[PDB]
Amino acid sequence: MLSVEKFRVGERVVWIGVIFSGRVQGIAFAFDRGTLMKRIHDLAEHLGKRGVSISLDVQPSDYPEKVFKVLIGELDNASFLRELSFEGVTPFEKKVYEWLTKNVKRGSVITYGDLAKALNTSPRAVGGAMKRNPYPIVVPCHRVVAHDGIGYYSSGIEEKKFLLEIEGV
Repeated sequence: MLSVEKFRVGERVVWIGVIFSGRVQGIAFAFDRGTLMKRIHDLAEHLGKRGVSISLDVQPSDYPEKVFKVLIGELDNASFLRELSFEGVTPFEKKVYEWLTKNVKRGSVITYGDLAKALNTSPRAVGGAMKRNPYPIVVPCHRVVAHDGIGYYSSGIEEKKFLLEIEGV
């Protein structure tokens, strides 16, 4: 199932889409509904290639609002972990996502290199996992930056900057 909702943050508008079936399967966000739908489709295609069964029929749910509460800091990232299904996520990816969520706090950042060192892995493996994160916002991959710049983000540089700004970075 899919739930889509628009939220206002001052003069900006943020659209949040949540794919779910029992527990959360995927999350996407954007500043306009058309972009949101393209990201939802890209995410469904990726999860479907990993064997996850997805239905995009639109249904009401409180998931979008819960995700918005994490975004604005009303709910901490780690408290949302129990809502995630981890369907289509490899054991390695899950390990990275959980460490990041429990240890990289709101208001702070970490470089790809430092995250890799903390998990005994390579910066390229961590980069691959961040690109594939099906749970943006809640699994805070926007807090992972380059040592000399903002770094990449699968959902847009402006989106990454917006999230960092909101968190006080």
